[PDB]
Amino acid sequence: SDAAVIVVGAGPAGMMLAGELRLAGVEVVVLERLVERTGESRGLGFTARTMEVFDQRGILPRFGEVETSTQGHFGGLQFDFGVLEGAWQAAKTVPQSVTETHLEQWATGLGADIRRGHEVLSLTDDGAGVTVEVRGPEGKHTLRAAYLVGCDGGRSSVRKAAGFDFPGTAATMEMYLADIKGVEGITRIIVCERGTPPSWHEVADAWKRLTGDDIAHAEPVWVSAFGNATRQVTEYRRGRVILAGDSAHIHLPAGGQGMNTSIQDAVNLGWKLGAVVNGTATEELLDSYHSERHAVGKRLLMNTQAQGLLFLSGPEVQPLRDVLTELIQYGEVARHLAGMVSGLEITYDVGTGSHPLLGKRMPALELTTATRETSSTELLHTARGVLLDLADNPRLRARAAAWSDRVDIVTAVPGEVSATSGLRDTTAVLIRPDGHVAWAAPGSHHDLPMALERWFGAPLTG
Amino acid sequence: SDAAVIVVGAGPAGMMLAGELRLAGVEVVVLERLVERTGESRGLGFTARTMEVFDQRGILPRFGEVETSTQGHFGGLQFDFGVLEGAWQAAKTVPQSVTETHLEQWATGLGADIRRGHEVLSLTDDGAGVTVEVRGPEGKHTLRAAYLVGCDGGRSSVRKAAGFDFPGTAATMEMYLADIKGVEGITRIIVCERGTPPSWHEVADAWKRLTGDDIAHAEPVWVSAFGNATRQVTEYRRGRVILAGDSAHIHLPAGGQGMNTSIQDAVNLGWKLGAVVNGTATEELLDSYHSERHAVGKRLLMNTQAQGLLFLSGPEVQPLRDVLTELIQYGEVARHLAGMVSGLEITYDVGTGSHPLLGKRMPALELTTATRETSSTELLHTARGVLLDLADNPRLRARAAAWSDRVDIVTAVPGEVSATSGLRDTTAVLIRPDGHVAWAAPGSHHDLPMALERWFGAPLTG
Ligand SMILES: Cc1cc2nc3c(=O)[nH]c(=O)nc-3n(C[C@H](O)[C@H](O)[C@H](O)COP(=O)(O)OP(=O)(O)OC[C@H]3O[C@@H](n4cnc5c(N)ncnc54)[C@H](O)[C@@H]3O)c2cc1C
Ligand SMILES: Cc1cc2nc3c(=O)[nH]c(=O)nc-3n(C[C@H](O)[C@H](O)[C@H](O)COP(=O)(O)OP(=O)(O)OC[C@H]3O[C@@H](n4cnc5c(N)ncnc54)[C@H](O)[C@@H]3O)c2cc1C
Ligand SMILES: [Cl-]
Ligand SMILES: [Cl-]
Ligand SMILES: [Cl-]
Ligand SMILES: [Cl-]
Repeated sequence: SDAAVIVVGAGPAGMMLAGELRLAGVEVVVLERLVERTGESRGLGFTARTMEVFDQRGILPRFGEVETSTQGHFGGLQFDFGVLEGAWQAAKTVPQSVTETHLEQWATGLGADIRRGHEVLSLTDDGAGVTVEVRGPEGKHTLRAAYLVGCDGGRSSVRKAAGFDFPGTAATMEMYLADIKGVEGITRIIVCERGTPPSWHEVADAWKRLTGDDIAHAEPVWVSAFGNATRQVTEYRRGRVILAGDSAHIHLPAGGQGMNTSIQDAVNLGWKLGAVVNGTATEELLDSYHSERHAVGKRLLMNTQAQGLLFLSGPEVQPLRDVLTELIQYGEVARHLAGMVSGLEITYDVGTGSHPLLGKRMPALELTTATRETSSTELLHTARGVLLDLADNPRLRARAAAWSDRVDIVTAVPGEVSATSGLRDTTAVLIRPDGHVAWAAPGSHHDLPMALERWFGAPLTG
Repeated sequence: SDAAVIVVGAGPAGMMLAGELRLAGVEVVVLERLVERTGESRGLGFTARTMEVFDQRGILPRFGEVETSTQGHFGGLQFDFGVLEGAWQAAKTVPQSVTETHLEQWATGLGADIRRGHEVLSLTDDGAGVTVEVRGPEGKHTLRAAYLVGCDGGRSSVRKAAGFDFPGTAATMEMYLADIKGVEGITRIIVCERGTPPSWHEVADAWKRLTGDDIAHAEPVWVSAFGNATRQVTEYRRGRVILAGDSAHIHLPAGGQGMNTSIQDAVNLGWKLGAVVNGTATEELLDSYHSERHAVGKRLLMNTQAQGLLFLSGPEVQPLRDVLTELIQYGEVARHLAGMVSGLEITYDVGTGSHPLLGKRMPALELTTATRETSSTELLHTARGVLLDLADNPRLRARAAAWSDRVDIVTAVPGEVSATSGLRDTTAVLIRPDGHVAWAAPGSHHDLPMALERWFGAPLTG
């Protein structure tokens, strides 16, 4: 009947979060209404940043060999992401349900208590905790935790119940998709017909009219409908209730962004909520999940709507495609768009300074220490802070030592770095558990103890 | 009853063309149905390239002091054109009718025979000439010329009569504009209301609903309606019949492009048609007006429709504005868009080579010769070819001399040039009468006699 945190939903947000919470030592119970995984695999593949956030927790061997691609697009306009370092890491084909499967197995292995066939019906936040009414296999009962995170999808029960505001615009049309056998081991169709208002046969009629080709004879594996409703909560947290994934942001599924943003909500949240449970941090840390991820979510609605207009509008939008195509020929444009599609652009407010990596993801950096060959990616496996002492400076090691219960201080000779990476001439980096750079030397206005304090809390009492 | 060329229309296309034809020594008769200039001034200002094509004919003193601005925009998104060299030359406020007035006076001074209150009713092209039925002050009569150029506006009588194909898309909505006194020497309004189907009072109703402010009490100077019909002729010439201006391309009036493109159609055409009349060139030269200017016209429909979508669509297009705004922060994007709005981007196919100016406009270049201080702009005043011998190379002077009846060969020490201008390390430039670079050394694949031949025709018989 207890846990430190209750997570509602075992989609990719919920499973990632459960795992992250376990890495922070948190007792976590996940509540999922479905008895089994649906096996749909509506999304295909994942972004280079998602691949990186899997990698930094050692999750990748679970997938085996993964096909990658630099061939991306923005609203249908094709171009090469190769122009942006690290964009090569995008997984091309993995179905959503395989990804979910691995994250479930990962999080379960770490000790997450996942209760399937348990539906959350209602909830009460009373300042000291959250209590949920749940229907399980045994019928109605209650559970209680310090915190409750709604990872329960587009039509979130938690969002509805805790009184979150969810402004934005209602659905305007309807698309269709189908898993089908016959003509071209089943191939997918993408049915986006002109002017469909908000049986599988109608899905055929929508294909014969759009392309001229007849397919009313195909075996229907999966058939589904979806909108272009675009909404985001004004608050990611109301007291002891938190949201991550679709529960916080819905949009047209354009340019492969939803699962990726939701998994990455969970990666921002886990370590922060864990610090809070463990008592090493205050709710100030917790607020940075709202500000950081509301900002990201806002950008996701922009991204997907902008692509949707380019994809779904008639020939009237062609002059815009044409202009944008011309712009895409410029390196800076290509990279900007690749930055946005990949998620590699993501930059949190961590204070000012000239260091080009502040607030951005720490890119993969090879490291030789005194006792081992390792990498920044490797050192992130346990979801602790990582301070890289790149120029054998022992003063640095002593300034940070009061946070060494929470931050690994690593002295290493760094590998070769690219001009564009941001790592040239860098003598030190403080990396947050989610991989984001809190501070670097030289070129941070804020000092190292401020950064350590801001993300990890009070120093140890000597 | 005769002339070498008959021009139909004394809008800015017709007046510029008349002038250009006079500079080539051509007997030109302009036929204009209106008795006086309407005085509307629907367009305000003109582009930096228009300013340059006026400048290169010494037309500018007619305007006196002209206010210029680097503050431009693309579909409402404001930014600084200063990033592109020469974009500063955009005239900010001059009304269309002042500009027309000066071009009329300029062309009349050069000997253009302009017949006002003469309307073209019909025409016949019979392989050796064109004959028009015209109603004048004396009633119906006929005129004949070697060529006929329709510069007769959006609803072109010439285009209709000579059987030009005019594909594209019909008008979709309707806007309004008004010259008005009262609140804020009369100020203009811009009325673009949501969902108006294809009296001045309705123009007031369209202002009170759009802004919330009431103005049903204002004195109506000028009041007009216009569409977003977007069409372009597939042929700029059918035999001995030619089109320039709106007669060839109609579009939404977005981002100040129409008059500018039409004046510039006339600048491309005049010298070519003149060479043809004078017998120094063949109809091959004349075809390059079609190819060069159809291409430009096609780009104009793209430009204006793309801006219109950004201007006139609801909030649904805001994510696109936002993305585009972000892109505009990049120099290359800013310049590209400035290139397109200013017209400075315009580049004709003149053959290949590495020289960065091939086919582009020759930028203003100061020149010291043996007998005078001058400029490339100055040398273009008489609409002849100009070959700049920038490194005292007498072999060059002799290779071109067989075209010196048609091409001024000028030996000069060039002034300081910018890195981005395209003139660094350039030893020679062949400039066409419209200001476009046909050939330059080093870095042209084609040789100088080929270029001379292609634009000026047969060499002189020694
Ligand atoms: C056609 C289509 C294509 C897509 N393609 C892509 C793509 O290419 N790339 C991409 O990144 N994203 C894509 N998405 C979005 C993606 O599918 C993600 O699942 C979604 O964006 C985020 O998942 P989530 O974990 O937050 O929520 P969900 O995946 O919706 O999971 C929420 C879970 O909560 C459970 N639940 C709900 N209510 C309760 C309750 N009261 N009690 C207990 N449990 C509950 C549900 O059963 C569900 O399993 C696509 C979506 C669609 C429709
Ligand atoms: C509201 C508005 C704002 C605009 N703003 C701008 C702007 O900011 N910048 C810009 O560059 N452009 C702008 N334009 C376009 C611009 O007004 C130009 O005049 C047009 O783009 C090109 O002019 P033209 O000489 O080809 O034809 P026109 O100006 O239409 O002149 C054609 C002439 O032919 C005459 N004619 C027609 N039929 C016959 C016949 N049978 N016989 C004899 N004569 C005939 C007509 O009387 C007319 O004078 C705007 C247009 C509108 C409506
Ligand atoms: Cl998506
Ligand atoms: Cl090792
Ligand atoms: Cl225009
Ligand atoms: Cl002089």
